[PDB]
Amino acid sequence: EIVVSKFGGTSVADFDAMNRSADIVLSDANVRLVVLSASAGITNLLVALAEGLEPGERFEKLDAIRNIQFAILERLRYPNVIREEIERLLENITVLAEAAALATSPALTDELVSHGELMSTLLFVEILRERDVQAQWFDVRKVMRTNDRFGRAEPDIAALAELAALQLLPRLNEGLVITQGFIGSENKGRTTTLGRGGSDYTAALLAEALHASRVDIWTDVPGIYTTDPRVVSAAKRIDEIAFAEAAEMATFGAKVLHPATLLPAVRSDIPVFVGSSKDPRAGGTLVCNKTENPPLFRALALRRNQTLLTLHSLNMLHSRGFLAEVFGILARHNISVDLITTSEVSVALTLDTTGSTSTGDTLLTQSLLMELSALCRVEVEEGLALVALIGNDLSKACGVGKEVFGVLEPFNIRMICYGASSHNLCFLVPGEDAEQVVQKLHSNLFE
Amino acid sequence: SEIVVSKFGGTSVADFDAMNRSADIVLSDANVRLVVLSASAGITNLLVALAEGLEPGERFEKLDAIRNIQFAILERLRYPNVIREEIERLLENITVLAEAAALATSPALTDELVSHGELMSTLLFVEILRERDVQAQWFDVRKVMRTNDRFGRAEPDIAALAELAALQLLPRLNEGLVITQGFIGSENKGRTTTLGRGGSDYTAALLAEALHASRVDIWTDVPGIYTTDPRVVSAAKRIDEIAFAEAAEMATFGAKVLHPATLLPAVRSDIPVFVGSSKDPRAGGTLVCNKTENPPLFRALALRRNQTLLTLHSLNMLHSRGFLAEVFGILARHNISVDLITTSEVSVALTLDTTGSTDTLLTQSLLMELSALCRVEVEEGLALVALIGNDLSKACGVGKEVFGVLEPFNIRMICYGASSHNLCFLVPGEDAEQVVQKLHSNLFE
Ligand SMILES: N[C@@H](CCCC[NH3+])C(=O)O
Ligand SMILES: N[C@@H](CCCC[NH3+])C(=O)O
Ligand SMILES: N[C@@H](CC(=O)O)C(=O)O
Repeated sequence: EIVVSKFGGTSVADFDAMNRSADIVLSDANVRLVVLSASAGITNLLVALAEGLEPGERFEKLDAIRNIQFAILERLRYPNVIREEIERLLENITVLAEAAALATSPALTDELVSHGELMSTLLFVEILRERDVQAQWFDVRKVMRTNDRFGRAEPDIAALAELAALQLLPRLNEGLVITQGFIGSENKGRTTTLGRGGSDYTAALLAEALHASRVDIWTDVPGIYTTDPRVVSAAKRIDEIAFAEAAEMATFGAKVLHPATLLPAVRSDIPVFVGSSKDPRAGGTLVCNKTENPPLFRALALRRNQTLLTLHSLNMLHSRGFLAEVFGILARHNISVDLITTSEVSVALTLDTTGSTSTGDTLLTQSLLMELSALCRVEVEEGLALVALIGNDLSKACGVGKEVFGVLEPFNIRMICYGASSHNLCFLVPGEDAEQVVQKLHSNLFE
Repeated sequence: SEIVVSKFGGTSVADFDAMNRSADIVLSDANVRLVVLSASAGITNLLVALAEGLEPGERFEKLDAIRNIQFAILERLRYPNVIREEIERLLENITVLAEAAALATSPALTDELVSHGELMSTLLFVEILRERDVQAQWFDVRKVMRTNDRFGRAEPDIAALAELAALQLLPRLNEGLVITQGFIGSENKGRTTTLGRGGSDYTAALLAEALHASRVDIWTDVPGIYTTDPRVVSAAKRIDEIAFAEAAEMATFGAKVLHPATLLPAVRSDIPVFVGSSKDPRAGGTLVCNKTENPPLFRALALRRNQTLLTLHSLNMLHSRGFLAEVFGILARHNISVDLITTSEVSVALTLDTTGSTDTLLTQSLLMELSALCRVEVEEGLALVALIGNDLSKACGVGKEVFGVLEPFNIRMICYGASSHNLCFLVPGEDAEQVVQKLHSNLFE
């Protein structure tokens, strides 16, 4: 009967926040394992340093990190002892940072970055202790065995499960355990990280390893609703959603956590509750491997202001590699493609704003357009809104009738994507229409 | 401006009888004064084979093959010796270039080699006509088809062509009928060069564009475009005029007929491209025009049966960059052309372009490389059904006027939004016919 709880950077951004999170932990007596990320902001400063910065900039980042740590220390009733550990860690970072300025590598990047999670974990244990709450510190690296793919270490499930039993379970029996997420260690001892989503990933991995009954992921959203309540107030809360559906949930990956991270939990049938740390009472949503009787339609997603790139060229006809090159170009220009539809001599795609760097004002630079125009007539359309129906049995080898199609009859559709998934059916409409479409589509499918 | 250009592909000049049948079509219209020809059927391939460099043994089996085709036509002539030595001469040249190839190869050498195919057929065709007391002269396109040095895919210099055409081609056309080669050209430095697949059709267009031709006739193996495949819905009517933009989006136009890219010079210069059948000129054809009058919401529906649907699933493509870049890379490397593509959040489904690929397209080798980063699922026997038309898409979207059309059917995949002229989807084979027949009935019949 072990529950694992995970908190992201904001939940542990500072003193006040950490208490707030403690409040939530203590709330449930079954949570005995807590996985934390680095205090908000920290990981980024650490990565900036790991790149190697000249002394000046190097310390602006360093001090930044310090300021964050002490803002939490100072509020403790006995900052003395703790301050020591942090001071020690902070100095270590300063040196490694000096090193980075001379020699860099993914491996060194990991050891550096990892300190972020070590500090917050240490501090969080003090906050709880300061509440006459028995809680100990634990180094996940004692259990999180990964390969040496520094930056994106692959967890060794078997090892993890074993080591977890040898060192983690015993401590959990003594009581509450507070540990880091996102980090791990390779066989040869070097520190490693698990890439974006790491902490969420960890909470699942540890959960899988300890046959936990459930895993709570505290985010900035009360869970998923049938639709954006800001659009249709009648929007009801979805209690249980299937993994397969959640993954296809647009506003889930974007506004919530990444589906890949929960895989260890789902594959081991351990419910993942997704709630909001800024409002625990509101309840949340359970992401399960399978749900009792899955509805034909489970929810409508809305992603507004999507840019439609249409690529036209008689030369793609019967040619090999035209797209191989176009997407190559797109990748090189730091862009993630979301939707894609094709005609005989033309292809239209939308930019994935979430997986594309916000470095600038517009994703489509004349640089990219020139590279593209070089092999097709580029036409652009912005202000389109993506509307998506997440559900079940929306597609079958024998096709699907109007049961699934008639739903989109009353609207002017500019693009349709259907067939890829039996859980998703999305299309594009002009922004102006976006809300009426959603409101009407919801009314007849859920209201 | 009453200059009409006519082009005939390899089949139309495959042998003697064929060439005469083509001539019959030429003389059919008194306005055709320029005739663009491909090499006789088979030849171009043997030439390419040779250009690769073959050991003496195989090198001559292809060599001899080429010869046998040329003489099959020579022997049927009344006064053969009037051109026997020219062929003989060209054939010898080929034999040595071929020996050379076996030692040193390059696109450049490959063009000079293959070009001989068109040189021969054109020379023979001219004798067929003269043997008919028909005044017709031979002309080397290369005196006017100026291109860059991109051997294998030379880019025509329109300006140059337009100029040179006036200086050397127009003058000859005035004297009477002119028979010239297609697919080949020459670069500034004099080297022979080719225009890539479709070349002959491409030439017919460029020459037409350069001579302000009133029309261009491309004789193929189909009597033109119909509302649907006649073998599916007999009520299928023949389409007189089709807009280029529409034609390009016709699945079966590119497949059977010819490639849209090739007609570009014609369309951009508003020169109607008549597409008919050489195996039956009576049946009439279709006019591919830049624009037409009262373009219909629906112009026709196409059917491409037995398509293979490849579905790629992987939670890791979500928010990742380059997932597709790699997938398509792999696909290219394995000589596969992707036709249709549709996406969901964590999966992508595409169909293989049977025409631009080529025992089985999906080898365990490719599936291995692909499985490496996603769950591959395969479905074959699907039929592509496409609606070709106009205004099928707009910035503000389209209502049920265009959608209601496919309500009555069980659809397995839909692609819409890329083009305002096309709307296609997939359905299982079994359904294919009924779908087409019913769709046809309420849209055309
Ligand atoms: N974003 C991925 C493709 C995702 C396709 C499915 N929506 C890429 O840029 O390669
Ligand atoms: N056949 C091209 C893409 C064309 C897509 C639209 N018909 C390729 O596989 O690179
Ligand atoms: N801290 C890691 C993992 C996580 O936040 O879940 C990251 O920045 O991606």
